[PDB]
Amino acid sequence: AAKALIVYGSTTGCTEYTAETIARELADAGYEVDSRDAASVEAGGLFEGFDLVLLGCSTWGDDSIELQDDFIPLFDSLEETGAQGRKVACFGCGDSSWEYFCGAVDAIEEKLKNLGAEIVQDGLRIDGDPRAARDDIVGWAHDVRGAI
Ligand SMILES: Cc1cc2nc3c(=O)[nH]c(=O)nc-3n(C[C@H](O)[C@H](O)[C@H](O)COP(=O)(O)O)c2cc1C
Repeated sequence: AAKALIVYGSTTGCTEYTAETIARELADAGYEVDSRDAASVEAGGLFEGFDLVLLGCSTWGDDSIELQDDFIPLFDSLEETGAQGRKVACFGCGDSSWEYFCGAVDAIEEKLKNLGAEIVQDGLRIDGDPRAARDDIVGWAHDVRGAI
């Protein structure tokens, strides 16, 4: 009955597997889940019709914090997605060898807050292998549902 959208930007598959794991948790709890690669979406009205939106994005950049490339157009047009009043939470893969660990998650959360979204949980930051972190991912999904 409640509808969740998960949109992920992933280049090596880490954030995509994380998104799949979240989608299964939410669907087992009774949500209808639509999980979309950011490469396939357009920003205008993207969040319309959804009760919960989860945004996943890995972090990149040779010497600066950059978002995963398929997520950049969505971030640049986040003001047109329908985020005002929307229950959101963010997740992403990264590598703690880097100073700005999952820094894309911070950038997306900051812009969502300016846009009036309701961030329902602190962002999930996956370091290294996501299958190794599966219990952390499922637990975070449970906590997001519990904060609605
Ligand atoms: C050039 C480069 C820069 C990166 N910069 C960061 C970074 O600043 N912070 C971070 O947490 N991870 C950084 N990473 C690591 C990745 O985000 C990590 O490999 C991640 O697992 C990719 O997730 P994805 O498969 O979902 O795209 C960097 C990786 C590369 C190759």
